[PDB]
Order: sequence, then structure tokens, then C-alpha cells
Amino acid sequence: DLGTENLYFQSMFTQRLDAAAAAVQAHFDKVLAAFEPLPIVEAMAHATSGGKRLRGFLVLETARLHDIAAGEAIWSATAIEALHAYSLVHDDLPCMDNDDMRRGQPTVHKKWDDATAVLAGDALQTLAFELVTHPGASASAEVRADLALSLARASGAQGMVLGQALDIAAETARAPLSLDEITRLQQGKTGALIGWSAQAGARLAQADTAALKRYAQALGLAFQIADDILDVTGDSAQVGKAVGKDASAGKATFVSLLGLDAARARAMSLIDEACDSLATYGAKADTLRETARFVVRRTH
Amino acid sequence: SMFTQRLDAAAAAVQAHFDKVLAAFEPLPIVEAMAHATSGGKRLRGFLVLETARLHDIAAGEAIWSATAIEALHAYSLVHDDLPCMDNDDMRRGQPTVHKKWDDATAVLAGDALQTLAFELVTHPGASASAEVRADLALSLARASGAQGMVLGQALDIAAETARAPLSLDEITRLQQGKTGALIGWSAQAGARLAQADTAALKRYAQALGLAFQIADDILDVTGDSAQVGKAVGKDASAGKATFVSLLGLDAARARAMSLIDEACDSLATYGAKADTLRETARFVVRRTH
Ligand SMILES: CC(C)=CCC/C(C)=C/CSP(=O)(O)OP(=O)(O)O
Ligand SMILES: CC(C)=CCC/C(C)=C/CSP(=O)(O)OP(=O)(O)O
Ligand SMILES: C=C(C)CCOP(=O)(O)OP(=O)(O)O
Ligand SMILES: C=C(C)CCOP(=O)(O)OP(=O)(O)O
Ligand SMILES: [Ca+2]
Ligand SMILES: [Ca+2]
Ligand SMILES: [Ca+2]
Ligand SMILES: [Ca+2]
Ligand SMILES: [Ca+2]
Ligand SMILES: [Ca+2]
Repeated sequence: DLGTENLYFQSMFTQRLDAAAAAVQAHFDKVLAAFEPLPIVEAMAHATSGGKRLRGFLVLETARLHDIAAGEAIWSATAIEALHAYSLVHDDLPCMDNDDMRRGQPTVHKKWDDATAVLAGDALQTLAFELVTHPGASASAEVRADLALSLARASGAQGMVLGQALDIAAETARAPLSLDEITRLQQGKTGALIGWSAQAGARLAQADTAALKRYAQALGLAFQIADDILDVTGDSAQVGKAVGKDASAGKATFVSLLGLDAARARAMSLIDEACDSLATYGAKADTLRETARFVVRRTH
Repeated sequence: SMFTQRLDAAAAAVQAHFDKVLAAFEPLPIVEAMAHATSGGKRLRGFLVLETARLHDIAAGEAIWSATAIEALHAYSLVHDDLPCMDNDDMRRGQPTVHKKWDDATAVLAGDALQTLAFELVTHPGASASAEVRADLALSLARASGAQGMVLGQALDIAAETARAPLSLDEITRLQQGKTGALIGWSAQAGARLAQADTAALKRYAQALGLAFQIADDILDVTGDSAQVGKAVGKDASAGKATFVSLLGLDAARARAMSLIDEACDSLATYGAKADTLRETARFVVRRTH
């Protein structure tokens, strides 16, 4: 029981999030069906099953906002979910965060072994780029090439991998970071893929990305604050991964620096910032407004 | 002489391109590890890109993006292959491996970011004025590199290590096709793809070249000198691997590699003498000491 009903999320948001999760899973199923039945591929399927699909949902809903067909947008939605999944397979490794459970199930290296986890994460990164450049993703090659270039910049040693590297350099020193420092780290480690996801609908429509980029800056920070709160107050049965971890690793997080009350308040302010950033879209962006409430109020 | 000069110049060009691109990233250990992992090498795959581009009258200043891309992808694959959980190698290209010099996390992440960089490099607008070309280069790269291509090969290779019986010739050949054939095939087809030209002849060339290359790599593991090859030798027997030498013997493996030179060369007939550097590359892949 995730306690979702108790939160009274808007009907359209709930229906659309449920449909997006089923659509992403169906697309992974179809794409992976073409691959050989070997442990690495089974591990790819394991690692991509489940999840909230926030990032894939952002792609689908920003595409909807820009009148892009769902049948095209699914490619980019699945792509970002593949990229995200790869990052978690590697993060969970013994040499990194060393976690035994993810999404309520054993992690890849636990169910198989470390080599299988390394390779499944490697192939999932590759699959993200296959999915965004597949001709089904857009009738425009310029759009596909730009989606892939942007994804590489979000994902690599200026984006997500940079954030990871900085995080590890902190874990190892058990170092005390300022609020600015953990914010710069967050921007790479988690902000970059959420930014790519929210900008995707505009990129697919060859439209201005500025409003969705601003939206995503707020949303991503709210999301990370919420994640840091769940580590402190959350229930491992609901969250599907171990909690209480950050303290033991000597991690400065938004909660360790600000305290819970002020972290919650900051996340609440960021809902407003995120919603304000959508003003130019008017009512058509209402699902994306409710997404900002979800990212803070979710139990998992 | 002209072949050797072209190869030397290509190696310098690829190193210069890595030096430019990587200097734009922050000066952190992960980026230092990316530079470490991409330095050196024969640059066979990059050279294939540059020379098949030349063949198809593509500008060298465009082709360098794809040449550096395939070298980044290849470099990533070696950083992960060398890991303790994989082949557990302490030396590569005469230098410590990334996990030895740094640590396993840094190796995992550097390899990750090098894969990502490969896709950044092919999709950068410099790679081609045609977005159709860039999207095609990226899509084909992903299909060559992932779990239908290079990673498939790696998965098959690891499964072989605890197979009940040694692999047959057909089985190690299918393994080779994924593990080393795929990236070599991408590299050779790159010039045709850059020109939106027919890839069939270069795909055939590369099927032969890649198999000859692996047979040669298997021969070097058996007869080669670690000081010359830059990595440990005798590894295959230690792991109990079926290889082309274990299945054929050295004499017959050498003769097969020579037969595949002829096949590679015949594949280029439609190009005439404009393809001579590619013919010399096939002879190189079998002659080479490292
Ligand atoms: C493996 C690479 C390059 C980057 C990892 C990016 C990433 C999303 C890290 C996880 S943030 P973290 O707070 O550690 O996430 P949970 O395990 O708590 O779900
Ligand atoms: C890490 C992944 C997915 C693939 C590795 C692909 C690759 C080129 C492996 C090396 S084949 P191998 O004969 O083992 O190469 P050497 O170490 O002998 O140079
Ligand atoms: C970036 C972070 C904090 C990793 C977990 O992300 P999610 O909380 O979105 O995980 P899933 O829904 O994909 O399981
Ligand atoms: C695919 C294999 C057999 C890995 C080594 O390839 P190379 O022998 O081309 O290595 P470098 O020149 O890049 O060092
Ligand atoms: Ca973690
Ligand atoms: Ca961590
Ligand atoms: Ca966390
Ligand atoms: Ca090896
Ligand atoms: Ca091996
Ligand atoms: Ca070898």
C-alpha cells in the first residue's frame, strides 16, 4: 500500500501516469523481445521493469503539450527510462553504493553477479541511444540527432556522470558540503536527466525549450529534496530500497544541512516555482502542474 | 611507406581531437581516466573511418568526429573488460589499467562516460552537414555496440568460461562477429554512411578483416611478446578458452587469416585502386606485431 489514494491526485494526472507506465513497459517488452535470451538481456529487462516512470512520463506529457504523437514520443520516453535504469544498475554496484534491493527486488549484481550488472548497465546506455535515434522517434532527422546530442551531454562527464564523480569524491572524504555545493552536485546527478525529459516535448516539436527547462530546474531540485527526505523518514517497503543510508555514508544532503522542516518548506516553494514556470502554457500544462505536487508528496 | 605515413598521421589526428574535446571537461580524476584510456592504441578503427571517408570523398575535418567516436567506444569497452570482475588485467597499451591506477568505481564511470562521449561525437554537427547521416551513424553505432553486437559478444565470451564443453568453430566465429566484428564493421562502413552510399562492399570487407584481426589477436596471445603487445599474453590458455589457434592450430590459423586477407581485398574490387590503403590495412591486420 503506497498511500496514494490518500493524496487525492487529480484524476487526469493519475490516469495519464498509469497509462504512461504501462506504455513504457510495453515498449521495453517489444524492443527487448528482439534480443537473445541470455542472462545479460534478462538483467536488462529486470533493471527496466517497474519504477514510477517520472522521466518517461515527462517526455510523454511534454510531447502531448506540444501536440506530438504518443506513438513517436514513446521512443524518447523509453530511451530516458533506459538511461536512468543503466545509471541505477551501476550506482547499486558494490564498488559504488553497494545496494541489495531496488524497486522491491534484488539488484542485478545480487540476482546475477557484478559482471552481468556492469554489462547490462552498459547495454542499457547503448539502448537509450538506439531508441532516440530510431526512425520512429521523429520524422525529422534533425530532431533525432539533436535528441541524441542533448542526451549525451545530459548523461556524460558534464552531466550525470560528473555528478556521480563529485558525489563519490564527497563520500570518500566524508566531506562537509555547503548548500551551494550539494545543489551543483544535484544539478548533474539528478537534474540533468529530469531536464532532458521535460525539454523533450519541446525538442520533438522544434519549439522553444526555455519554459520547460526552468520548470525542470525546480522540479528536479524538489524531486531530489524529496528523495533525501524519503531516506530519512521513508518506509523501505514503500520505497523499495534501503533507507537511512545517507547518514551512514557521511553524505551531506538537503535534509542533513537544512533539517526536515526547512527541506520540506523548500520543496513546497519549488512546487510553486515549477508551476509558475508553466504560466505561458496556460491550462494545457495542468498535468505538469500536478506532476510537481506529486514529486514532493509521493511516498515512493 | 604511404600506408605507414597515413596511419601515423591518423593516430596523431585522433589524439589531437581527444585532447581538444577532453580539455573542455572539468579537470577531475574521472576525466583524467578518460584521457588515460583513450591515449595510445593502433587506432585501427579510427583509421578505418578516416580511410573509408577518404574513399568516399568525405572531408577529413568531418570524418574525424566519427573516427574519434569509435575510438571512444572501443576505449570504453577495454576499460570495462579489464575490470577485476571481467578479465582482471593490470596492463593495457603498456600502461596500468584505469582500475589499477585509480580504482574500480573510477574505471566503471570513466568507461560509462566514454560510451556517452562516442554518441556526443557522432551527433555533433561537425560530423556531417546531414542530420540524416548523423542520426544513421548514431543508430548504427548503438546497434553495433549494444546487446546485439559488442555487448552480446562479451556476454557470449563470459558464458563460454563456464560452458560444459569447449566452443566449436562456428560458435567462436559468431562470438567474434559480436565481440570484435561489430565495431570493425561500423568503422569500415562509416565512410559509405557519411556519403549516403551503398555499404555492401565495405560490410563484406569488414566481415573478413574483423575475422582476420581476431585470428591475429589469438595468434599474438600465443606467440607474442607482452613488451611489444602492451598487455599480458598466454591469457587464453589460462582461461581454458577455445580460440582460433586452439581449434585450428597455429599453421592453419595463419593460413586462414591469409585467406581472409584475399577475401577482404576482393571485396573492394568495385572501388579500384582508390581502395589501396584499405587493402594494405588488411595485410597490416595480419602482419602486425601488436
Ligand atoms: C552511475 C552514474 C553515472 C550516475 C548515477 C546517477 C544517480 C541517479 C545516482 C543515484 S542518486 P541516490 O540518492 O543514490 O539514489 P537512490 O540510490 O537513493 O535511489
Ligand atoms: C566490455 C564489453 C561490452 C566488451 C569488451 C569487448 C572487447 C573488445 C573485449 C576484448 S576481446 P580480448 O581478446 O579479451 O581483448 P584483449 O584483452 O585480448 O585485448
Ligand atoms: C535519481 C534518483 C534519486 C534515483 C531514483 O530515482 P526514482 O525515485 O525516480 O526511481 P524509480 O521510480 O525509477 O524507481
Ligand atoms: C578487440 C580487441 C581484440 C581488443 C584490442 O583491440 P586492438 O588490438 O585494436 O587495441 P588497441 O590498438 O586499441 O590498443
Ligand atoms: Ca544510491
Ligand atoms: Ca551515492
Ligand atoms: Ca537517495
Ligand atoms: Ca581481455
Ligand atoms: Ca575475455
Ligand atoms: Ca585477446
